[PDB]
Amino acid sequence: MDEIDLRILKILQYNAKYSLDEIAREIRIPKSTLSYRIKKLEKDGVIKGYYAYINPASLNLDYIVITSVKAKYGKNAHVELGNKLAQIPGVWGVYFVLGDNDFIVMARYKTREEFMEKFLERVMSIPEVERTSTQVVVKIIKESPNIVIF
Amino acid sequence: MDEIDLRILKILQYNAKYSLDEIAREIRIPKSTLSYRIKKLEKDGVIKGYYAYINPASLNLDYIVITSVKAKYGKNAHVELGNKLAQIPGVWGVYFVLGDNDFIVMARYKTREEFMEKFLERVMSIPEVERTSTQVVVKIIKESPNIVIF
Amino acid sequence: MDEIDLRILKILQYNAKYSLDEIAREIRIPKSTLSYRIKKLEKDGVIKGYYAYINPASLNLDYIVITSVKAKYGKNAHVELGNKLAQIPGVWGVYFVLGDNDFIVMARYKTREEFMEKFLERVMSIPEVERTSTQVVVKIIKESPNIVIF
Amino acid sequence: MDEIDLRILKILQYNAKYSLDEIAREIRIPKSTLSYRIKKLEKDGVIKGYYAYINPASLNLDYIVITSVKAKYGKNAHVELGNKLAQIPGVWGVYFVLGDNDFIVMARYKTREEFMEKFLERVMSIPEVERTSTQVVVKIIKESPNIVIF
Amino acid sequence: MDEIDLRILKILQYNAKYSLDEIAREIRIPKSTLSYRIKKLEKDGVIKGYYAYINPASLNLDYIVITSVKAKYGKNAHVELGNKLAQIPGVWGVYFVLGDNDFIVMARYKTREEFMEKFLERVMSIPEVERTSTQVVVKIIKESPNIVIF
Amino acid sequence: MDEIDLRILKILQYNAKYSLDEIAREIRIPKSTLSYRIKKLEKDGVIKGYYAYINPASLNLDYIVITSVKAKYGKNAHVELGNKLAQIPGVWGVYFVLGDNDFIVMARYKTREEFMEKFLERVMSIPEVERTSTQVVVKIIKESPNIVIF
Amino acid sequence: MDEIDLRILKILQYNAKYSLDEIAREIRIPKSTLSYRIKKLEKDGVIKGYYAYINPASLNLDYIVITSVKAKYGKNAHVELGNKLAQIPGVWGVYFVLGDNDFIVMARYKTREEFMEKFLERVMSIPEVERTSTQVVVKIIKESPNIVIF
Amino acid sequence: MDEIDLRILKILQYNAKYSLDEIAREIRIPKSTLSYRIKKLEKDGVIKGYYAYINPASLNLDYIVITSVKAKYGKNAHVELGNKLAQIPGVWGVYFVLGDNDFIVMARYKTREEFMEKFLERVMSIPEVERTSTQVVVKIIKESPNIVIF
Ligand SMILES: NC(=O)CC[C@H](N)C(=O)O
Ligand SMILES: NC(=O)CC[C@H](N)C(=O)O
Ligand SMILES: NC(=O)CC[C@H](N)C(=O)O
Ligand SMILES: NC(=O)CC[C@H](N)C(=O)O
Ligand SMILES: NC(=O)CC[C@H](N)C(=O)O
Ligand SMILES: NC(=O)CC[C@H](N)C(=O)O
Ligand SMILES: NC(=O)CC[C@H](N)C(=O)O
Ligand SMILES: NC(=O)CC[C@H](N)C(=O)O
Ligand SMILES: NC(=O)CC[C@H](N)C(=O)O
Ligand SMILES: NC(=O)CC[C@H](N)C(=O)O
Ligand SMILES: NC(=O)CC[C@H](N)C(=O)O
Ligand SMILES: NC(=O)CC[C@H](N)C(=O)O
Ligand SMILES: NC(=O)CC[C@H](N)C(=O)O
Ligand SMILES: NC(=O)CC[C@H](N)C(=O)O
Ligand SMILES: NC(=O)CC[C@H](N)C(=O)O
Ligand SMILES: NC(=O)CC[C@H](N)C(=O)O
Ligand SMILES: [Mg+2]
Ligand SMILES: [Mg+2]
Ligand SMILES: [Mg+2]
Ligand SMILES: [Mg+2]
Repeated sequence: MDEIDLRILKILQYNAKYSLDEIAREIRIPKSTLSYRIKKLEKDGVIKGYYAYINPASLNLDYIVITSVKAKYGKNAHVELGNKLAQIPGVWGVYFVLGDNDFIVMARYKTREEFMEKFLERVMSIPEVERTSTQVVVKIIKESPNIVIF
Repeated sequence: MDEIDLRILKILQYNAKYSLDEIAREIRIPKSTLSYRIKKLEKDGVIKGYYAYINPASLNLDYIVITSVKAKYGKNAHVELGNKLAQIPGVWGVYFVLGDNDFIVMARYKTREEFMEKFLERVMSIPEVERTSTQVVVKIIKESPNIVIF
Repeated sequence: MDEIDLRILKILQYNAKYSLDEIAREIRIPKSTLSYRIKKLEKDGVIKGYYAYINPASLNLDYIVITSVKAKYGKNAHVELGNKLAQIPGVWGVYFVLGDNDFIVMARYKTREEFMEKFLERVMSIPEVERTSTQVVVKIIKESPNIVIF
Repeated sequence: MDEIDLRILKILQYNAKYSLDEIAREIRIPKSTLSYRIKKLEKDGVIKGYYAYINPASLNLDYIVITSVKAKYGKNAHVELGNKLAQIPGVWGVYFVLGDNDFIVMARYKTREEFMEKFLERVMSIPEVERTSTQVVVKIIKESPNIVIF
Repeated sequence: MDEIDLRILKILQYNAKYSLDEIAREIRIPKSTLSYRIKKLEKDGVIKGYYAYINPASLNLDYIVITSVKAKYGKNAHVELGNKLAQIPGVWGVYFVLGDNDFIVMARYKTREEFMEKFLERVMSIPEVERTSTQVVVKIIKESPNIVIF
Repeated sequence: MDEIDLRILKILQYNAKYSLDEIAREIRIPKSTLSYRIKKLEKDGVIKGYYAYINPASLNLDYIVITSVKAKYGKNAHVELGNKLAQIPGVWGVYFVLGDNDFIVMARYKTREEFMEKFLERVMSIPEVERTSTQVVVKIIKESPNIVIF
Repeated sequence: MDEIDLRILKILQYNAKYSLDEIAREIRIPKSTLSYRIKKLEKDGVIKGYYAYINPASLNLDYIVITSVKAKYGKNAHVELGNKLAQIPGVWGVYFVLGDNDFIVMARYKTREEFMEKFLERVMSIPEVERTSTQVVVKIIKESPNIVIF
Repeated sequence: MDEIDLRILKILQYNAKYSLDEIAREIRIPKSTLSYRIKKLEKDGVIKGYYAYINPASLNLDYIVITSVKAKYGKNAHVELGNKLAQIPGVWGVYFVLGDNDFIVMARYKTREEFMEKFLERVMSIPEVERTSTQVVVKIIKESPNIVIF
C-alpha cells in the first residue's frame, strides 16, 4: 500500500460510516478510485472487517480484569493453555509474554459472581495452569485498540 | 434495551456491513423497525460508532508491549500520569488497577527502536513515574475487544 | 429498610444494651414502633445476632497473625481448602482474594507455641496448600468489624 | 477470672441476648452469682460492650478490600500513618505487621466508586504512604471476630 | 536467678577466663559465694558450657552464606528438612521462620568449591526442598552471638 | 598452624574447660607443649577469647528476629547504616550481603514490646534505611556458631 | 607469568593481528623472546585461541535475550539442565548463580520467531525446567568479554 | 555478503589463526579470492577485529558477578547510568533490558575485596542508581560470545 491507503485507513479506523463522497472529497481523489482501493485493502486482508463499537457500560460490564497466568512447564502445555484461555466467555484478549508470567488475559464481566463462575473457577480447574494473579481494573483511562495508525 | 437489541448488537459487534435486509431477515423483524432500533441504540450511546478492523501486522506493528507503571504517591499524581500515558502515540490501552502496579499500558510499535524512542524514553522522563516493567508480547493468541456480547 | 432503620442500626452496632426508651427518645419515635422495627430487622436477617465484645488481651491472645495461603491449582481444591482453613481453632477470618495469594487468614493465639501447634503445623499438612506466608501483627491500630454503618 | 467466667464468655461471645435464667441454668449456678460475675467482667474490662451483628450484605457492602500499605521510613511516620488509616470511613481494621508491608487495612464499601473516592484516592494522597497494594475479596469464607474463646 | 547472677553472666559472656578473685572483687562478693552461684547456674543449665572463640578468618572460612530454603508442603516435611539441614558440615545456624521462606541457614566454607560440594549440591538433592536462595555475605559488620545480656 | 593445632581447636571450640591433662592425654602430646601451643594460638589471634555459652531461654529471650534491611543508595550510607545497626541493643549479628537486601540483622528480645521499642522503632528512624522486612524465628533448629572446625 | 606477559596479553586481548615487530618494539623486548613467551602462554593454556570479533548486527542478530531459569530441585537435575541449556543454538552464555534463579542464559537470534522456535519452545519442554523469565535486551551499552586485563 | 562469507566467518569466529591455504582448501576457493573477501568483510565492518581468547582463571578472575541495576526514573538518568556502568574496571557487559531491572551488568574480579572496592562501592555511590542486586556466578557452564554463527 501507499501513503494514500494510509490516509484512507486512518479515517476508517475512526469512522467506517463515512460516505465515499466525504472521504473522496477529503483525501482529494475520485470516488471510484477510493472504492477500488478500499475493496483492494479488504481483499489483501489489510481491512479484516467492520464492527460497531459498543459501550461496555451499556451492557453492565462493570467487572474488568487483567489476569496473569503461569503455566506448568513441559509438553505442549503452553499452546494448549493459550487456546483454552481464549475460549472462555468474556475473555477478549490473550497474550503470551516474556517476563514472570506466561499469559496476560483481558476479560470483562457484569459482576463479581459472573467473573467467579465464568472465569476464575474455570481457569483454576485448567490442568496446565500453575498459578493466576488477577488485577481488577478500577478505571479505564483509555481503550481504543481500533487506532492502529497514529 | 430488550432481548431484540441484544441480538442486533451481537451481530453488529462482529459485522457492521450487513444490509438491513440480511439482519432484518435473520432476527425476523421489519427492516424499518430494525433501522429505528439501531438509530435508537446510537442515540442512547450504546453504539458509539463503527470502525474498520485493521490488521496490525499489515502495518508492521511487530513490537507489542504490556507495560506496568508504578506512580510516585501523593498529590494528584495518579490522575495526571494516567492522562500523560494515554496521550503517547502507539498506546491504545491504559488501565488503573488494584495490585502491585498502578497502571497497565497496552502499546504497539513497528520496531524496538520506535518503541524506545516513542514510548520508553518518554515514560522514563515523566515525573510522576516511579518505575516501569515492560512485558514483550511474543504471541497474540486472541485480541477481539469488539466482542462485548458473548 | 428506611433512613430510620439506618439510625437504629448505627446505634445497635455500637451499643446493643441501650433501653428501648433511650433509643426511642434519641431517634424520636414511639417505643413500640422501635421494638417492631428491630424485631423486623432481625426477622429479615439484617441483624443476625448480638454479641459481647470481649477484649482479646484479657484472654492473653498475644500472638496475632495474618497468613496468606496459596492453593495448589486444579480440581475442587480452592473450595475445600477454604473450608479446612475456616475450621481451624483460633481462625476467625478466611478470605478468598484476587492477587498473588488465594486466601488471607486471620487468627489469634495466646503464644507462639499454641500458634505452631494449633495453626501452622496443621496448615502445612493440608494437601491443597501450596505455600503459606505469615505476617505477625505487632500492633492492632484498629479492629472494629462491628461498625458497618459509617 | 476462673473456668466459670470462661464458660460465661463462651456463651456471650455467641449470643448476648440469653436471659440470666437460661445461662444460669446451663452453667449450673445461681442467677445472682452470674449477674455479679458478668458485671464484674465488664468492670474489669473483659467485656468491653455488646453489639448487634449486622449483615454487611444487607447494607450492600459488596466491595471488600484488604490493602497492604508500605510507609516511607523515618521520623514518626509509622505512628502517624497508622492513625490516618484508622480514621478513613469504611476502614474497620488496621494492623502494623512484620513482613514486606507495614500495615494491613481491612475496609468495606458498597461499590468500586465509593471505594475509589472514600479510600483509594485518600490513601494515595497521604504523605507518609510509599505504596499500596489492594487485594479484592471475592469471597468471605469466614468472618467471626467475635469468637475469641475457641 | 537474681540481679547478682546477671552481673556474673554479663562478665562470663565476654570473658570466661577471669579468676574468681577478679570477678569476686569486681561484683563485691566473697569468692566462695561466687563459685557456688556459678556452679549453680551451670547445674540449672543457664550456663551450658564454655567455648574458645575462634577467628573464622584464621581457618580461611572466607565463603560465608545465608541461605533461605522453601520446603515442599505436606507430611512431616518441615521437621525432617530442618534436621537434614542442621547435619550439613559448615552449617552452624538453622532457623524456622515466618515469612516467604521456611528456613534460614547460616553456613561458612573456605571457598566457593567447598560450598558447592559440601552444601549446595547436598541441599539441592534433599527431597523436601522446594527451592533455595543463597545470599553471599561480603562483610561481617558484627557477629557476637555470645552477648545475650545487653 | 599445623594438624595438631587443629585438633586442639576442635576441642576448645566445644569445651574450653578441659584440663591441660585431659587434652594432652587425648591428643598424645606433653602438657607443656600443649600449653605453649595454646598460648601461641591466642597470641596470633586464632583464639580471640573464651566465653560462657548462655542459654537464651534462661534469659527469656523469646522474641528472635532476622531482619533484612535495604539502605538508601548513595554517599557513605552503607558503611554508616551497618554501624548504626551493630550498636542497637539485642542485635548480635549484622551482615552485608549480595542479593535484594543490603543487611541481614540477627537480634533477640524478651518480648514483642521490647523488640518494638528497642529495635523496630529505632531502625525505622535511621535516615539511611529505605525499608526493613523482619522474619520472626518460631524455632531454632540449630545455633552453634562456636563450631568453626567441622 | 610475569609483568611482561601481562603487557603482552593486554595487547593481544585487544588486537591479535599486530606484528611481532610492533609488539616487540612497544614492550621493548627482542622479537624472539616475545615469540617464545607467546607460544609459552598458549602451551600453558593462558591464551586458549584467537577469534575474529564479528559484529552481531551484521548477522541481523537483533533479538537479544537474558533468560533466568529456575530448575526443579532434586536428583542430578542442575547439572543436566545446565548442559541442555548450553547446547541450544544461539545460546553463548550459561551461568549457574546464587540468588532466586538457578541459571542465567545469554542468547541471540535474528527475530522473535527464531527465538520462539529455537529457544523458548525448546526450553519450556526441558523436563528439569521449573520456570523461565526472559528479559529482552533493548540496548547493548557494552559487550567486550575479550577484555580480561583492565 | 553471501553463503561463502558465512562459511568463512563460521571458521574465523572459532579460529582466526588458520592459514589462507587451510581455509581456501576447506571452502574450496582460490586463496586470493578468500583474502579479498576477508579484507572486504573487515572494510564493511563485519569483522571488527581479532582477539586472543584469554582464560579468565589464568588471571585469577574468580569472583564473577551478574548485577541487576534499577535506575532512579526521570531526566537523562538512564543514558548517563548506562555509561557510568560501562566505565567501571572489570565490567565487560552492560545491557539495558525490559523487565523489573534496568541494566544487567557482567563483571569479573580476582576476589571479593577487589569486587567490593572496584565495583560495589562505586556503583552504590552513583547518583542515578536506585538499587542493585548481585547474583554471584558459582559456575560458568558456557561463555562463548565469539560464536555468532551457529
Ligand atoms: N470524484 C468523485 O468523488 C466521484 C466521481 C469520479 N469521476 C469517480 O471516480 O467516480
Ligand atoms: N511467560 C513467561 O513469563 C515466560 C516468559 C519469559 N520471558 C521466559 O523466559 O519464558
Ligand atoms: N420487512 C422488511 O424487511 C422490510 C419491509 C417492512 N414492511 C418494513 O418495516 O420496512
Ligand atoms: N496500582 C496499584 O498497584 C495500586 C492498587 C492497589 N490495589 C492499591 O492498594 O492501591
Ligand atoms: N413513646 C414511647 O417511647 C413509648 C410509648 C409509645 N406510645 C409507644 O409506642 O410505646
Ligand atoms: N488467590 C489468588 O491470588 C488468585 C487471585 C488472582 N486475582 C487470580 O487471578 O486468581
Ligand atoms: N438460681 C437462679 O437461677 C436464681 C435464684 C438464685 N437463688 C439466685 O442466686 O438468684
Ligand atoms: N511493615 C513491614 O513490612 C515491616 C515489618 C518488618 N518485619 C520489619 O523489619 O520492619
Ligand atoms: N572474699 C573472697 O574473694 C575470698 C574469701 C571469702 N571469705 C570467700 O568467700 O572465699
Ligand atoms: N517458612 C515460611 O516462610 C512460612 C512462614 C509463614 N509465616 C507461614 O505462613 O508459614
Ligand atoms: N606429659 C604431660 O602431660 C605433662 C608432662 C610433660 N613432660 C610436659 O611436657 O609437661
Ligand atoms: N544488599 C543488597 O541486596 C545488594 C547486594 C547486591 N548483590 C548488589 O548488587 O549490591
Ligand atoms: N629485536 C627484535 O625485535 C628482533 C631481533 C632480536 N635480536 C630477536 O630477539 O629476534
Ligand atoms: N539458582 C538459584 O537461584 C539458587 C542459588 C541460591 N543462592 C541457592 O541457595 O541455591
Ligand atoms: N588456490 C589457492 O589457494 C591459491 C592460488 C590461487 N590461484 C589464488 O587465487 O591465489
Ligand atoms: N529496566 C527495566 O526493568 C525497565 C524495563 C521495562 N520493560 C520497562 O517498562 O521499562
Ligand atoms: Mg473494531
Ligand atoms: Mg459483634
Ligand atoms: Mg561461645
Ligand atoms: Mg574472542
